[PDB]
Amino acid sequence: YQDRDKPAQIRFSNISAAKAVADAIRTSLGPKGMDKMIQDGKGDVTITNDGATILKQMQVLHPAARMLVELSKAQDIEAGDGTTSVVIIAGSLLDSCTKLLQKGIHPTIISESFQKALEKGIEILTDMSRPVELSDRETLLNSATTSLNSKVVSQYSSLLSPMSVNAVMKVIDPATATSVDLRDIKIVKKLGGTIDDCELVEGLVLTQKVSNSGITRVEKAKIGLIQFCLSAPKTDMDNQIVVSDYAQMDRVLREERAYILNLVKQIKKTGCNVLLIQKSILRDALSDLALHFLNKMKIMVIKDIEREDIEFICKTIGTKPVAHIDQFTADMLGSAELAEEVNLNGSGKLLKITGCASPGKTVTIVVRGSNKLVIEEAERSIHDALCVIRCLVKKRALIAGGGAPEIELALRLTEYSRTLSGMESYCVRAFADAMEVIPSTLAENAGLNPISTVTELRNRHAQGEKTAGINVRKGGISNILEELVVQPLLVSVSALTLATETVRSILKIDDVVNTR
Amino acid sequence: NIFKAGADEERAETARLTSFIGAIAIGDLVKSTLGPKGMDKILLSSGRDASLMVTNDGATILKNIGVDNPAAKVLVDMSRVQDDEVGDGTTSVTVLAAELLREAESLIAKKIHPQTIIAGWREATKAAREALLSSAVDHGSDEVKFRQDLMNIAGTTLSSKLLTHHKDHFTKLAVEAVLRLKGSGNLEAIHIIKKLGGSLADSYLDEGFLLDKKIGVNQPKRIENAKILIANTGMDTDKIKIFGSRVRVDSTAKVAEIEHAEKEKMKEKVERILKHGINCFINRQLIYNYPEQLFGAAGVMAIEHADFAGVERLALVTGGEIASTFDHPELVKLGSCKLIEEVMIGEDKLIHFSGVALGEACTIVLRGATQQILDEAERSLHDALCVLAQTVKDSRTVYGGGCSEMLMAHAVTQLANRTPGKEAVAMESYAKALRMLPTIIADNAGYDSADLVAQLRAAHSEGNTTAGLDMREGTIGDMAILGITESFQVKRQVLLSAAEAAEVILRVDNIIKAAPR
Amino acid sequence: PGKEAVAMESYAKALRMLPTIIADNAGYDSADLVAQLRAAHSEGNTTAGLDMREGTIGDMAILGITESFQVKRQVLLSAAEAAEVILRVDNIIKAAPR
Amino acid sequence: ELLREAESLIAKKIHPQTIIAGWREATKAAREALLSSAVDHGSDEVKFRQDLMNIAGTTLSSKLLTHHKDHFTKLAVEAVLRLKGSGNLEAIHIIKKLGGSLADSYL
Amino acid sequence: KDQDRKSRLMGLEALKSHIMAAKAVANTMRTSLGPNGLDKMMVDKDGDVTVTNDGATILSMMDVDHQIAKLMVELSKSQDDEIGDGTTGVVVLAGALLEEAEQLLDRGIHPIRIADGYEQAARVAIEHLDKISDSVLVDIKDTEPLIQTAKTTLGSKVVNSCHRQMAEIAVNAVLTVADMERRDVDFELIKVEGKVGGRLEDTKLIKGVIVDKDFSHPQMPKKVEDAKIAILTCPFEPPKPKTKHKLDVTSVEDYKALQKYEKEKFEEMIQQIKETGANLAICQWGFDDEANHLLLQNNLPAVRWVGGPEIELIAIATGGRIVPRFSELTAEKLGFAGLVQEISFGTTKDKMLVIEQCKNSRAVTIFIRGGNKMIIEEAKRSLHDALCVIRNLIRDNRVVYGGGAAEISCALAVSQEADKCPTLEQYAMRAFADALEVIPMALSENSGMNPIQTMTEVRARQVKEMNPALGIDCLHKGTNDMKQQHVIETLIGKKQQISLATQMVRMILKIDDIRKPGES
Amino acid sequence: TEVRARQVKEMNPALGIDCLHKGTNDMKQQHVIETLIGKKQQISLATQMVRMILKIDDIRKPGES
Ligand SMILES: Nc1ncnc2c1ncn2[C@@H]1O[C@H](COP(=O)(O)OP(=O)(O)O)[C@@H](O)[C@H]1O
Ligand SMILES: Nc1ncnc2c1ncn2[C@@H]1O[C@H](COP(=O)(O)OP(=O)(O)O)[C@@H](O)[C@H]1O
Ligand SMILES: Nc1ncnc2c1ncn2[C@@H]1O[C@H](COP(=O)(O)OP(=O)(O)O)[C@@H](O)[C@H]1O
Repeated sequence: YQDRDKPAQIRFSNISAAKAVADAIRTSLGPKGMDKMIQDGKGDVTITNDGATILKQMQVLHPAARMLVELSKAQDIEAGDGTTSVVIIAGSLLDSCTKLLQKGIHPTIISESFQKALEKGIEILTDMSRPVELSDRETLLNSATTSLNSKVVSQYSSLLSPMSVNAVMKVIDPATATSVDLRDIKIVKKLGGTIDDCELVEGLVLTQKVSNSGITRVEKAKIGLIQFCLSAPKTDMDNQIVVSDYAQMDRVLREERAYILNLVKQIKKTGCNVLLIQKSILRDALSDLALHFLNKMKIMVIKDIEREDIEFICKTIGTKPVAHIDQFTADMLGSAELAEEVNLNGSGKLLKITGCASPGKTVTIVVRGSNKLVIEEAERSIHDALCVIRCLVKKRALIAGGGAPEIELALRLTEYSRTLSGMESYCVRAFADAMEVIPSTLAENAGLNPISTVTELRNRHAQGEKTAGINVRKGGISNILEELVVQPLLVSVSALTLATETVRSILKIDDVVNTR
Repeated sequence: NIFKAGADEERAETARLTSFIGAIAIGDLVKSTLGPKGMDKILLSSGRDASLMVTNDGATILKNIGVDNPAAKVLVDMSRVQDDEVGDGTTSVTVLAAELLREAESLIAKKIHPQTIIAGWREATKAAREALLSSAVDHGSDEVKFRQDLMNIAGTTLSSKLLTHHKDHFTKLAVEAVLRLKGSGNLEAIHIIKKLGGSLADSYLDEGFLLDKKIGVNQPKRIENAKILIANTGMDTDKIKIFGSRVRVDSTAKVAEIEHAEKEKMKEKVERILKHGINCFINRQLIYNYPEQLFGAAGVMAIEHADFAGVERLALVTGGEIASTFDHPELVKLGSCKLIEEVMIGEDKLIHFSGVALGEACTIVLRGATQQILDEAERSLHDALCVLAQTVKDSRTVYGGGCSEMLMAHAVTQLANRTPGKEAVAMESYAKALRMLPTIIADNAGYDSADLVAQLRAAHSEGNTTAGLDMREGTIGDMAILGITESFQVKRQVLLSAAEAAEVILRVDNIIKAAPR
Repeated sequence: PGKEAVAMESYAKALRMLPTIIADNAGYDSADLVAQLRAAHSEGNTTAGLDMREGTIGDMAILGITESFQVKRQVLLSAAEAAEVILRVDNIIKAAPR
Repeated sequence: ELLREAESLIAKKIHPQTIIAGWREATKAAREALLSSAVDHGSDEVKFRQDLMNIAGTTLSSKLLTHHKDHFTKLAVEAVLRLKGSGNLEAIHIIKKLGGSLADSYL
Repeated sequence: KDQDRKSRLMGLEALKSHIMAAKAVANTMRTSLGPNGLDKMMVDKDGDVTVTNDGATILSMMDVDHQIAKLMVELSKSQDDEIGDGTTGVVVLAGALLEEAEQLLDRGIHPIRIADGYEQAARVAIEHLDKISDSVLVDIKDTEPLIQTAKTTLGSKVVNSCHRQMAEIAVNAVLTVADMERRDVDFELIKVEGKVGGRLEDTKLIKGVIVDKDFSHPQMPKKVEDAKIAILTCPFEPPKPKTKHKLDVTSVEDYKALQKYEKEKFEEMIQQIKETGANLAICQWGFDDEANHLLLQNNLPAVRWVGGPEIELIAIATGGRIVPRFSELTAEKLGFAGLVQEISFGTTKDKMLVIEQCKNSRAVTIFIRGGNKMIIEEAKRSLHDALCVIRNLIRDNRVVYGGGAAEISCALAVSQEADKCPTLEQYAMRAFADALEVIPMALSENSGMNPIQTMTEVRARQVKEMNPALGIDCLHKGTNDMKQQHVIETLIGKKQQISLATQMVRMILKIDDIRKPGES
Repeated sequence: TEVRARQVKEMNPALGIDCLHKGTNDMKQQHVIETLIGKKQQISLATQMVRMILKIDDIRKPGES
C-alpha cells in the first residue's frame, strides 16, 4: 500500500489528547486515590482528588479532549456519581481503538461494534443487579449513609441522609413516579449552630431580607413576579428635567410619588399582596419612596432574588414572569397561606412562607453550622445523597463496587464475542479488555498488584458472582456484598452509555476544519 | 515588474495546478460525509472557542468554511445552489465534480487538451442523462406504491442526519404533509412548529395549518366564519420605528395626556380596521392590551406578533391578502376560514385553522429538548419536503445506492466504443468519476469498496439494472426489494451541475489577482 | 469477480501500450491512433492496425502486414509468466560477495 | 507494462496473488481471441507464400537492410521453401563477403 | 534628485527584456483565442469573481506594473472602437513578431531595421487582403445576409443559445440611430441595460430611453400616448429643498395657516400642468399623497425619484429640456414621445419607465433579460462587437474569410515578396510571415489538434487545391473552406489588426531604455 | 472470525479457511489434512523457542579495541 492521504493522523491526535486527560485523572480514583496538585496562575496552589474539580481546572484546549470534559459534566447531571470512572473508561476504549485501527478496521465498524457491546453490557449489569423497594425508606437510608461514609463527611451522614430521603419521598410519589427533579428541593444554609439543627420546610425558604419594609407578615398572599423596575420616571434617551422654582422642584416629588403609585395601583387591583422583584444591579430595583406605598398597600418586599431561586418559586407556587406592569394580571399569581420572615439564632433572617396551595411538589431544607465549611460540606453531601437516591428512582436496583461490574462485563463480553461473527469479535473483545482498567486502577491505589487482583477476580466471577470486588478499607479482595459497599445501577449504565457515545463520536471525526 | 505589490498571476503551468488543487481539496474535504455511514467533522473558528460543533452534513460544512481560491469558490457556490434550490445532492455534486477534475488532471498530464476533455464530457452527459430517463419509473396510478416511494425517498434524504435514528416516525410526517398537499408543491403551506420538550419520536402533526404563535391575553377559543385581514404596521404604542423624536415631560399630567393621546390613536386605527367589516385581524407588530378589548368588544380575533413567513404563508392558506395598510376600507381580499380554534401542544397556545380555502395545507409539530435539536430537525426535514414536493411534480424515480451512478457509467463506456480517438479517453474518465461515488459510500462504511463496486460493474454490464450497495448488510442487493430509491430530477441536476461546474474549471487556464486594497 | 476485474483491465491496458509505443516512436499522435483502433475493434473490424508508412489506420489484410501465430502466442505467455515471477516476489535476500 | 500497472494496483491495497488470478484468466481469453482471429492456409499455397514475404518484411524491419528489404523478402522465403523439414538452420549456410550492394545477394 | 536606488535597464538586454514582457501578455492571451478559447479567472480587489474569454476585458482587468505591458494594454482602447471582438489577434500578432525579432537581434540587426521590414511587409499583406476580399451588400442596402453575420458572432459567447433573435434587433438598432448611406454610426447614441429574471430570448428594442423608475402612483394612467412631456427639477407641489424641509409648526395656529398656503401651492402647480399643455410631468423628486390625489383627479401621470443622469437622457431622447423650475415652462420645453408605458418584471417592483416613440428614432436602448447578472454582463459586451461587426460592414461591406484563411494567404505573399527586398529588412519580412501563422496555429491548439500539421496542411491546400483561401475548422465542423461555414471577418478589422500590431511592435522596438526613481 | 463463529454457531466440528478459492470451507471435503504429530511438534517447538528467547536478557560480546 502507498497510504498517500493520511487522515488517520487526526484520529491518533484526538486519541492521544483524549487518553492524556484519562491518564492524569486515573490515579485519583477511589477513596485511596492519590491526590493531585493544581496551581492557579495568580500563585495560589491547592490539593484535591475529586476528578470533576481537576478537569475544570485543566484549561483543556483540544476539541477531542474537551469532549471528555463535557462528558464528565453529563454524568454529574444524570447520575451525580462516577464522574472519574467515565473519563477513565473512554480513555481506555480509545487506547484500545489505537490497536484496532492499526489492524485495518474502519471507525464505523468499530463504532457499530461497541454499540452491540453496550447493548449486551446493559443486560449483563441489569441481570446481576439487586432490585430494591423505593417506598422502603430503610434501604435508602443505609444506601446513602454507607455511600456518604465514602464521601467527605462520614460522621454527620446519618442526619443529612434521612433529611434527603424524606425530602424526595415527600415530593415524589413513592414507587409510582420514575422521574425526579432535584431543583424542586432547595437547600438553604447560614452560619452558626450545628448540623443537628435542620428543618424540612414544606413551603419555601429564601435568604434575603424584606427590609426596610415594616410589614413583616402577609396572610393569604397572592404572590406575583414582576421584572420591570418600580421607581420614579427614568429615560435612557437624552432628556432634561425642567424646574422653574422651588415649587416645581417639590412638585416633581409629588409627580415622582405618582409614577411609583400609579404602577402600584394596577398591582393593587389584581389582589397581588406579595411581589417578587427580580435581582437587578444596572438600575435601582426598588427606590426608597416605593417602600412606604407598598407598606400602605400591605405588600411584603421581596427583592434581590436569583432567577434560579425564582425558578424554584415558579414551579412551587405557579408564578409566571411579568416584564411590564401593563401585562401584569391576576392569572399569573401564585399563592401562600401565611408569609413571614423568621430570625432565629443560627438560621438567620429567612423568608419562610408556608401553605402554597397550588399544583406542585416541592420542599426546602434549612441548615445551620458554626463555620462556612461546616455548612458547605452539608449541602455538598445532600446533593450526592439526592443524586444517588435519584439514581435509584430511575433504576430501582443496586450493584457492587470495587470494579466488580467491569470484571463481569469484561468476562462475559469475551464469551459473547466468541459467538459473534466478523470484525465485531475483536472490536467487542477490545471493549471487554478496556473495562479492566478500572479495577486495576483501584488495586493499584490500594497497594495491591494491578494484574493479580483483576486476574484473581476474573476467576472468582467465572465461579462466583459480582459480589467479588476490591475492598480498599481492608486492603485486599473481599466479598463486597458483605462489606455494604454498593452503588446504584444508573451510574454504571449511564457511564457505559455516555462514554461509548463519546468514543463513537470521536471515532467518526475524519478531520477538523478551521473556520473564520 | 509584471505583477508585484499584491498583484499576482499564475501561469498556465501553475494555474492548471491551483485551479484543480483548490477544487479537489473541497471534494476530499466532505467526501467522507457521503452515505448513511458518513464521518463526522469538527468546526472550530479561530480566535473563539464557543463556535465548536460536530456534523456530517456536506452542505453545512461548505457554508461555514471560508474560501480564498476562486476555483473553489465556484464549486462551493454551485453546491449551495443545490442546497437552497433542490435540498439534496449538495455532497454528491461537490464529490462528482472534484473526482472529474482529479481524473482530468491525469488526462492533461497525458497532453490531452482541456477542450478535448470538455467535448467528451458533453457527449457522456447526454448518454448518462439518457440512462436515467430509460430506467426511471413513474407511478400515475397505485397511490399506495407512489406513497411507498415517498417513504423510501424520505429515508434517503434523512440518512446521515440527526433524525436518522427515528426516521420511521418522520417519514410518516413528511410524506403525510406532502400527501395531504396533493397539488402545487409550495412549501410555504407546510409550516414547521418547534417547541421544547419530548424526544424526537413525540413529533405531532396537524392538518389545519397549526401556528407557532400565541395571541392576546384573553382571546376567544372559537370563531365561526372568520374573515382574515392581515396587516403590517405599528399598533402597540406611538413613535413606532422612529428614533430621534422626543417628548417633553414636565409632570405626570402630560404622561396622562400621552395615555389619552395613545388611546386616541389606537381608537382611530381600530376604527379603520373595523370599517372593513371583518372578524379576524392579524398584525406583525404587537397589539397592546387597550386595542385588544376594542377588538374583543367587536368579537374580532386579535392576532399579534406575526412574522414575515406568517404574513407570507397565512395569505394563501386562508386565501387572503397581505394588505399592510388599512386606510381605505373594502379594497383588499379577505381570507376564508371556518374555525380558528386554540390548541395546546408543548404547553403553549397555538392557532389551529379549519375549513380554509385551499385547505390542503398542514403543519408538522417537532418536539425536542432544546432549540439546537429543533433547528437541525427543521433543516433536514425541510430538505426532504423539497425533494418530496419535487417528486409530486415529477413522479419519476431512480434507484440509489450506486445503481444510478453505475448505470450511467456503463452507458458512457458503451459510448466510448463509438467515438473519435481522444474523446474516448476523456469519456472513460467521466465514467470513473461516477463509479467513485459508490466507492466513497462503501469506504466510509468500512466495506471493501473494490469488491462491491467491481461486482456492480459485472452486474450492470449483463442486464440487472437494479443492483446497488446494501449498507445494512454490507453486500449487493436489488434496490427495489430493499426499498431504496431517489428522485429523477435530483440525480439529473446532480449530473448536470457537476458537469457544468467541472466544465468551468477546465475552461480556466490562468487566474489573475490584482493588488488587494 | 470484483477484485479480479481490476487486474484484467491492467492486463488489457498493457497490451494497448504496445501500439501506443509503436506510434510514439514514429512521431504520430498515439492517443488518436490507439483510441481509434479500440473504437474499431469494439464493433467489428477485427483486421485494423497501424500504418507506419502513411501514418494512419489501415486494414492489415489489404496492406499485407502479418506476423506468425506462434510468435505472438509466446510473446503473450513469456511476458505474463515473466511478470508473474516478479509480482510474486516480496523479499530479496542478498548474500555476501565471494 | 504489466509490472508498471501492478505497482499501481499494490498501492490500491490489492494483493499480488489476486492480480495473478486475473492475469491467468485474462491470458486464457487473449489466446482464445488469437485463435478466432488467426487464419491458416490449408489450400492456396501461393497465398501462403505471399504471407511468408510479409513475415520477412515485418521481421526485417528496423534493420540495416531497409535499403533493399524487398530483395531479402524473396531470399529468406525462397530458402525456407527449399528446406521442407525441421527448422534446423544448420543445413542453411550463410556467407559474409564484401563487395557489391545488398541487392546483389545471391541464393 | 533621487538618483540613488533608481531602476535602470539599457542595452540589447533591455530590448530582450521588453520582448519578454510582451510575450508574457501574448502567451497569456493566445490561449483565449477563437470560439474554443480558454477562459480567464479574475479575482477582483473587492473580493468579486468572474470568468470570461474576452480579450478586451482581460487587458482591462490585467494589473501590470511593467511599462511595456501598459502600452500593449493602451492599444485595446484604440482597437475595440474599430474591431471590438478580436483584440487578441493584435496582442498575439504583436507578441509573435517580437519573438521572431529576438532571432534577428542575435544576428546583429538593428531594431529600427526590423521595424522597417514589418512596415514593408504590412503593406504587402494589407495590399493582399484588398484583393482576396469579397462583398456582401455591394451597391444595394439589404437586411437578409447582414443579419446572418452577427448570428455567428454571438455564437462565440455564452448567449449562443439565443443568438438568432438579438441579431435582428442589432440591425434595426444601428439602422435606426443612423442610415447605412450616412456611414456614421455612433455608439454614444446606443445604450444597453438589463435586469435579472427571464431569459435572453426576451431581449427587446425600445426606440427612446428606458430608466428603472416607477410612476408617482399606481393609480396613474399607464399610457401617455400624446407627445407632451414636462421635465422639471421639482415636483408640482409646495416647493421643498433637496435634503430636508423641517417645517416649524408650533401649535394649531400655524398648521391651519401653513396648510392653506401649502394646499394653495398644491392646487396652483398641479393645475399649471394643463396650463402649459403637458400630460406627463417627470420630476427628480417624489410626490406627496395630497399631490397624487390631485393628479388622479386631473389624469396627470408623473414619475418620481428620477436620477441625475436619467433626467439628462430623457431630455435628449424625447427632445425636451431640463426645466429648472415650473415658472420657466413653455411649449418648446415639452418633450416628445409616442407612448409611455410602465413595464414590471413578474413579481419584482422595478417598473421601469418605458418611453416609446412609435416611429423611427435616432437613439435606441437595448433591454436584456436573463437568470444571472454576470451572464447579462457578458451579454452586453456580446452586442458591442456585434455593433462593430455591423458598423464595420456598413463602413465597408468588403470582407475577408476568417478562421485563419487570411493570415495564411498573406504569409505566402509576404514570403514571396521578401525575395525582392535586397536589404537587411528581408529577414524581418520572413519573420512577419511566421508571425502571421501564430493566429491560425493558436486556434488549432485551443481546439485540441496538432498545430503545425493543421497549419501546413492548409498552406498546401491554399497553394495546390485552389486559389481562394481556406481556414481552419476549429469548431470541429465538416471540413475547411470556412466560406461554407460562413465564418467571415471584416476587411477593415484585419487591416487594423496588422496595422495596430505593427505600430505596437514599432513603438516597443524604438524604445531602448526605461528609467524610474525608486523610494529614497 | 467468520470461520471461528462457524466452529461454534454453525457447527461444532472444526472448519478451515478456503485459501485456494475452492467451493467453500470444511477442508475435510477439500481433502486437506495434516499429521497430528506435525501440529503437536509445531506449537511445541514454537513454545520452546519462545521460552528460550524469553529466558535470555543479556547478549554480551566483546568489541575490538
Ligand atoms: N469504600 C469503598 N470501597 C471500595 N471501593 C470503593 C469505595 N468507594 C468507592 N469505591 C469505588 O471507587 C470508584 C469511584 O467512586 P467515586 O469516587 O464515588 O466516583 P468518582 O471516582 O468517579 O468520583 C467506584 O467505581 C467504586 O466502586
Ligand atoms: N439506505 C441507503 N443505502 C445506500 N445508499 C444510500 C442510502 N441512503 C443514502 N444513500 C446514499 O447517500 C448519498 C448521499 O445522500 P444524501 O445525504 O441525501 O445527499 P448528500 O450527501 O448530497 O446531502 C446518496 O448518493 C445515496 O446514494
Ligand atoms: N465561428 C468560427 N469558426 C471558426 N473560426 C472562427 C470563428 N469565429 C472566430 N474565428 C477565428 O478566431 C479568431 C478569433 O476569434 P474570436 O475569439 O471570436 O475573436 P477575438 O479573438 O478577437 O475575441 C479570428 O481570427 C477568426 O479567424
